[PDB]
Amino acid sequence: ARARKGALVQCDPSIKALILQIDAKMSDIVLEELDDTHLLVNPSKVEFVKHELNRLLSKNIYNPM
Amino acid sequence: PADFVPDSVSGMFRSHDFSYLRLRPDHASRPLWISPSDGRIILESFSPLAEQAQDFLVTIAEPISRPSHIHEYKITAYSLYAAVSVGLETDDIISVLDRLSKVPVAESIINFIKGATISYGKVKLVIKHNRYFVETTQADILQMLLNDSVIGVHSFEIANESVEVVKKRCQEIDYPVLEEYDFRNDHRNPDLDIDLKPSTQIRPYQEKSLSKMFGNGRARSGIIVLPCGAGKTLVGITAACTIKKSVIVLCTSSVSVMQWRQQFLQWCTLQPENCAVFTSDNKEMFQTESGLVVSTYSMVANTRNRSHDSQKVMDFLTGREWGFIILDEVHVVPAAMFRRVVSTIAAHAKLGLTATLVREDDKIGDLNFLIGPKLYEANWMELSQKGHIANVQCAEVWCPMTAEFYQEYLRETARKRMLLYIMNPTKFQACQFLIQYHERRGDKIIVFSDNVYALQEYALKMGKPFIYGSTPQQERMNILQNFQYNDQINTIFLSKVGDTSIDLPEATCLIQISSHYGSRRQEAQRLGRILRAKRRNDEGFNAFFYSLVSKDTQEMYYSTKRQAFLVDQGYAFKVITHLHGMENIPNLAYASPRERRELLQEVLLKN
Amino acid sequence: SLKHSVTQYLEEIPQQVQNRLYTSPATCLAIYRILPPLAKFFIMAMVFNENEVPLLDLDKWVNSNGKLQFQNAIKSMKSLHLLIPNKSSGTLMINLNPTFKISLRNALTGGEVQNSFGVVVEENVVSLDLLDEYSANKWETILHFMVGTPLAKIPSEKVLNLLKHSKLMEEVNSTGEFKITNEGFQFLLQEINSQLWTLLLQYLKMIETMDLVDVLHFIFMLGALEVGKAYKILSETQRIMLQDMRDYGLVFQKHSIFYPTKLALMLTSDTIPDGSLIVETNFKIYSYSNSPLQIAVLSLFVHLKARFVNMVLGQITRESIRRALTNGITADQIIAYLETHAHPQMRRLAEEKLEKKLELDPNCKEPLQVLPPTVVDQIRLWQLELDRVITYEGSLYSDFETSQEYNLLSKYAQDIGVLLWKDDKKKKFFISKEGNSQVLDFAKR
Amino acid sequence: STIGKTALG
DNA sequence: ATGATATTTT
DNA sequence: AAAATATCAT
Ligand SMILES: Nc1ncnc2c1ncn2[C@@H]1O[C@H](COP(=O)(O)OP(=O)(O)O)[C@@H](O)[C@H]1O
Ligand code: BEF
Ligand SMILES: [Mg+2]
Repeated sequence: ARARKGALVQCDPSIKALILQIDAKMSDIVLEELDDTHLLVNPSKVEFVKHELNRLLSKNIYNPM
Repeated sequence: PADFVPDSVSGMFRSHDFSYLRLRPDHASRPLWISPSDGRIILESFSPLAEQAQDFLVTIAEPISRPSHIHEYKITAYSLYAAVSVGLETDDIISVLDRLSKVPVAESIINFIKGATISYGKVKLVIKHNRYFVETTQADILQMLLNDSVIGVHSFEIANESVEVVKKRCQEIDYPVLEEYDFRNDHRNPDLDIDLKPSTQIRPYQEKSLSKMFGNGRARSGIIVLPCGAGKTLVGITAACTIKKSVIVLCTSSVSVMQWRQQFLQWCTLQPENCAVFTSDNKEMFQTESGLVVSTYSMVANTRNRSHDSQKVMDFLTGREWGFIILDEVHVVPAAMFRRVVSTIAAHAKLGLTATLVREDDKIGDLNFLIGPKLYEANWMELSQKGHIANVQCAEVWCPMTAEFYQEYLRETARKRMLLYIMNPTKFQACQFLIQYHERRGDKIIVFSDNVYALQEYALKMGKPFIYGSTPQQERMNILQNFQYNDQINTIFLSKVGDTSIDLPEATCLIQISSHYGSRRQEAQRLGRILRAKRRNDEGFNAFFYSLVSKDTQEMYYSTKRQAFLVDQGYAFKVITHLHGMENIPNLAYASPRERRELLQEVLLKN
Repeated sequence: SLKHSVTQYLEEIPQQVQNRLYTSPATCLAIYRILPPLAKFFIMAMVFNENEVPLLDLDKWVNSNGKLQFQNAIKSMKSLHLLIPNKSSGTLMINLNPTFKISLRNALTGGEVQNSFGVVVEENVVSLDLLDEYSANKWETILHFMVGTPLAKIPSEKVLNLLKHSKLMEEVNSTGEFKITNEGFQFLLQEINSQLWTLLLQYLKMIETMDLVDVLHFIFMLGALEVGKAYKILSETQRIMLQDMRDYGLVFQKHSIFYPTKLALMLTSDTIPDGSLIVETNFKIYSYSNSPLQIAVLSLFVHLKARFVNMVLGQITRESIRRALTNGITADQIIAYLETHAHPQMRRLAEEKLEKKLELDPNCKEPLQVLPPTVVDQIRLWQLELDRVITYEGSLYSDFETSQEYNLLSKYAQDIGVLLWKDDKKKKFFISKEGNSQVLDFAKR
Repeated sequence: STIGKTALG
């Protein structure tokens, strides 16, 4: 019996790797790796990683002007 | 802009609001909108007066985007220069544009066309025995030109090497240089007797394109842009025949040089006595009084080291004065060294023929003062409807990258990054499935791959042939001929060598597992390889063009940037996230996790 | 939808309130027109007969084929309490509501109506010049504020408060601004008649203690009045609500006399095209809309580039669709707006493609598509990008002494639909924050 | 148009 | 400015 | 089979 507050993140394999890389840069982002398709992240950093993900993928999109 | 109330939502348009001008009473008839500030033109192709409007706008404007219904044109100084060149004046242009405009032409636009429509014919350049004389009938204007230190009835001989310098300078000064050659008048240069064979017939658009070059009855230099498979070879052959002078052809590749030789023979009356090919395979030169000489850019452009045997032929090329010169694949002329071909060879009329007038750098515009203005252009969609170029249903398959593969992608460096997604196991399965599915339909498939290592790896696994630089000329020709006329060999891989300037009607489908960096030229050229399929007039036929990419990788960024030219011309790309029937395939490469790991180690060992 | 949405609202009204509502003949006529066509047939027959009629006879009136329609008609009448059933002597008799019957009869024939329809003053005003312009300006102003585009004039405080309380066009104080939600865009798509009732119904719900019956009577009466022909100013609550309608543009007052507006007539019932646009495979948009509203609404999810008097041209970009989706608009709405306003040329070209496809293989039939497939697919894919990563708020439970306890907790969480993830091998499971309290309470017990 | 179908692999 | 790929020559 | 010069993209 132990409750740990956190945020559940379900995503595709590619997004999971990006989240882990972000956690490597900042160890306080992700809390646990629940599964290859599920991760536990600190609620305070949920927005940061959410915004960060949309920035990293921006490199893969060709913005016209 | 006077006595006009700004709109409430005018703030949405960043000073581009054009509501001050009032719509004409007969706006339901006029097919053109003219944007004053930007100079853009919006044309309705579904309204009356569409056909002749498109012909007129193309003459006075360079097309930007031509979708099915609304065509977006733009006016530039170079476009105006080309228009005034082909028997036109400001008075005619202004009257027609105002007549076709749904709204009155703004004063700013009127000034832009007016300025560049008067400098047409002040300065002329002619070529005598081997000396270039920049002369003019009048004597006062040239005196002003001569006073300038940059250049160094009046006629004066100018240094052959510095001809390009003055040509650009004339463009810089108000008066641009004109390139016209009255082939009928001069008979001193020996004349080649050649004519089109009785069986041959010129297609409508080919006839129109050649008519613009000879509109005034005298040949003028320029660039003719037709879609791949349109038949630019026949246009060049006809242009050479009418001039009735010595003709020299410069071509991108030796394989295409052979195509020009065969095509020239198949579609004209010329005999072998007057044909000689100055290529790497053989340096045979024609000894007749005059004839056709077909060579390649590398041989002519080379400056430092050329063999004596080639040197003698090169001296032969530079010796006699030529009447016509065809710069096939003129999209590479603006290269650093290939520009010398125009200067070294002295020809009165120079014609460029290419399908994709695209270049990453700003050197594409230089063509206007190296060869001539863009004389004519044709719509890819228009020819497709007429049945001249086979319809293609382009697609962009999305191949997700597996987790094990993806993790290694992030850590690796940029240059090593390319090999991770090009060798994506998911992409490999997609390529196998598409080839198997389209081979069932009895469709020839060409799989381009710029990366040589990936090209070989895919070919060896699939037990299929490949062509690239290491392959000798004899082997490359054998594969091409075999793949055209053998049932068993239905698919062949290729590389950057076959991207441009090769004819092969058999190919109908096409895939690209890997491609060069974002570059619209290669995408269009590869697509054109299957646009001349002989079975294009058959009812309900559609060729295919597949682009395999890896999701979340830099390939997605390049692919979107690599298909911009096709989108502008009209082609539309469809995203295929799921390939139905792939799971049921009994055998799929790298299905087991162990196979994926082994491949990952093998590809990683490369760098 | 008005034929059904208004009916649903009336049904929710209490029976006693409904009986009071039927007092005014004008409301009865409006309520008469909203009932199903078969219900109209039976009601009209019963209006002029002052006697009980058995339900069996009414069933005999209908043919065998139209039995389903009869079932719907009787259910609708019973729901609104129009038909009062009586069981006696083993017979089920049905009679019309005396209040509704008398009021409806008075409306049809010449009789006392207690001036429900109002009184004419014989002072007509040109509609094409003032009333139509006034109606358009008021509706134009309110809609502009809803779309979010800047506009100097501001809607009245009362209407502004209603929108704030209303679900559509959600406003956030923290952001300090007002934004359009999914409901707001749906309101824009809906026609003028649907939009008018959409606001009117919300106002009826908001009003508390202005009597509800008085407001409903005026609204139904407003439909009866024809454009122009001012009527003399009627309860006190009606007067204040009349002023509110004036702010909405439904009614025009010269300062004394109120002239009914064209929107009032439209409120009674139903009754190249303007606003149509062309979408190319190049993602460009050209809309032949000169109305200021059409440009503003299009700008919500389109990156405008230039404009002429005749038309406005723009282009769909990742920025435009991303902005609309972030606001709360779904990709389905975006395609729906583009398709409904398709240019005739696109429709003609699409029909030609369908005919050719049918000729090639008539065995397979596919729906007609007006917009190019690629543009639709790209918009849908862009929406999927936003939902690429999904984040949930909750708590994780692990470190269970016995596997049975973990299984029981996991099963309980799944039953109440609050379990987000579980794993028996690790004996861990993550639940939503909403169900955290329930799970904790269950664990304690 | 294939969007919602499972990704190939 | 560098790295791939291609081409020509010895 | 090894050299050397161009071309095309970062
Ligand atoms: N008038 C014509 N009639 C028949 N086939 C033609 C005609 N003109 C061109 N072709 C064919 O078009 C194909 C491609 O021509 P080519 O000149 O190689 O095209 P590109 O414009 O790509 O250089 C060849 O198979 C050629 O025979
Ligand atoms: F444009 Be072609 F294929 F030479
Ligand atoms: Mg060619």
